[PDB]
This record gives sequence, C-alpha cells and structure tokens, in this order.
Amino acid sequence: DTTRIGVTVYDMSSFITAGKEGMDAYAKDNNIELIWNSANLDVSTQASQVDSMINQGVDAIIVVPVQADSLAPQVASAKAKGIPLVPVNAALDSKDIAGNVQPDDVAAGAQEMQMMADRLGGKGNIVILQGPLGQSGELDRSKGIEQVLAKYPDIKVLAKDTANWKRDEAVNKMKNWISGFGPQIDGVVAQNDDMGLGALQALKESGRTGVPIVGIDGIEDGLNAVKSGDFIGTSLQNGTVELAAGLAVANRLAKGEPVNKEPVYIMPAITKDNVDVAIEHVVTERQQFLDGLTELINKNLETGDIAYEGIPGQK
Ligand SMILES: OC[C@@H](O)[C@H](O)CO
Repeated sequence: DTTRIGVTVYDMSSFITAGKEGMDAYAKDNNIELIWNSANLDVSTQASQVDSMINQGVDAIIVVPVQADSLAPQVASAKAKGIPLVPVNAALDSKDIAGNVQPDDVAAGAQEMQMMADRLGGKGNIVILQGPLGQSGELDRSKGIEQVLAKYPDIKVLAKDTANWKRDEAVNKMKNWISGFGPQIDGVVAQNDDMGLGALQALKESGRTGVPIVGIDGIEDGLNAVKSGDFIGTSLQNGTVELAAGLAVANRLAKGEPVNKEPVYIMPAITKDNVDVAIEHVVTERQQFLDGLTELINKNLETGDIAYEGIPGQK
C-alpha cells in the first residue's frame, strides 16, 4: 500500500521548486504519496504544519526547516507517535530526529569563497548576500566563507545582509549597496544562485557589467550565468537528486528497511570546465535524467555518495 510522506519546506525557492520533480519521480516508482506544504519562512507556521502531519498519521515526515534552532516539540512529538522525522536539505540542531539528509554547506561556502579568492587574486572588496537568517545553510555557508576569508586578509567585506534566497530581495539589497559603495565593489559572493542573479540584474540596471559574481546551487539560470561568464562559477546542488535521496531515506525508515540514515551531499564545483553536462541533467535533457533517477538514488544510498550523478570530476 501507499506510503504517505509529509513534506514541509521553508519556502518554494527555486531550488525546492525544481527539486520537487525528483521527489515526484522517485515517488511514482515507489508508490509514495507526498503531502505537501510550504511555510512562508515562518517557524511557527512550519511547527503547525508538522503537527498537522503528525495528526494525519502519515508514515514519515520530511522537514526542510526554516531555522536550525527550532521545532523541538515537533521533533519529540513525531518520535512519540512513532513517525520518522527526517530533516532534508536544511538541518535542525537536534539529534532526536530519525534521519538527516544534508549537503555539506560549510564546504560549499568555502568553495564559493575560494572561487572568488582565485578570481580576485586574493585582493579586493566584496559584498555577501545571505540566506534566511538562522537557517542551517545560511549559518553553515557563512562559516565556510569566513574560514576562507581568514586566509585572504586583503579581501575586505564591505557589507553582508540577507535576501532570504530570493532574487527580487537581492536586487533591492544590491541596488542600495551600489548607491553606498559604488565603484568600491569588486565582487559579489551570493549564498545561492538566485541572489547572485538579483545582484547581476541590479549591476546591469545601474550600467555596470563584468563584476565577478559567485553562487551556489546550479539552478537553470545559475548554470546559464556560468556558461556566459556572468558568474565565475557555482556549486551544483541538484535538488532532483538530493531531495529524492531524502525521500528514499524517509521511505525506507517508514517501512523499517535498513538504510544509511545520514548520507551527505557533496556539491561539485561547476565552472566552464563542466557546465554543459550540468545543463544537460538539469535543463536540456532533464527527462533522460529523470528516467534513470530512481536507479541512481537507490545505488547512491548504498555508496553514501548522494551527490553522484556523473558530473565530470565526480568519482
Ligand atoms: O534550500 C536551501 C539551500 O540549500 C538552497 O541552496 C537555497 O537556494
């Protein structure tokens, strides 16, 4: 019979919106019904959504948490009712969950900042666009960015602020920074591609181009920016793969089947060197890719390498 898995995401970001197709594909191949909800970047709303899924007696719950330091009563309630609660993509600061399917966000932060350090030759002024404040990917990517910045004291941070993963909020923040700092800005380090693209749109609207921008995710428009040189690079977080892996882990936990409950998604570097294959998987041959996805996920669960999808460089 049908395994009902609740999924409550922080918001319908570009990453989550594209990723969900991977979840759908794995679910069709495994008779899983997804019970969906999005929490508007509101912790109390997400809490209520988890509570509702518990009351509905779903077989497992995936949470993509608004903030890391939250949801303790929902975590305990799920455990109390025997329902596996599995943070996927963003993390909770709790060990009372049933599984945990996460990217290495500290590593991705460091990787993006290292791309920017290389481009700049270790010197220059940057601004940093952050994810939602208190969300694990914001905290972790900040940590990784700061660990590289320590190694490059001639790189100076002019400002940093959140744009909540959103392109339109990033345009706004960048427009203000252009008015404040103008020609001092030598680079933009965006904690995701969407915010990088907003920064790009702001720069262009002010008549400035060729400013180095780096992002994380490799969404369609980010990959396109890498190809065209509007971005210096990105880090692939293919949500069709990572979210389907989280779904697979939750499904096996729901059914009492043996599984690695805590695989980690290592984001490969995307540059002009390998962007074409990423574009094939994510954009132009996406249906080919999805046709092989269930097999890929099932293998990757046993190797632990849940990011593997044959991007040149991966082994
Ligand atoms: O889903 C949260 C992050 O992993 C993602 O990078 C946001 O675009």
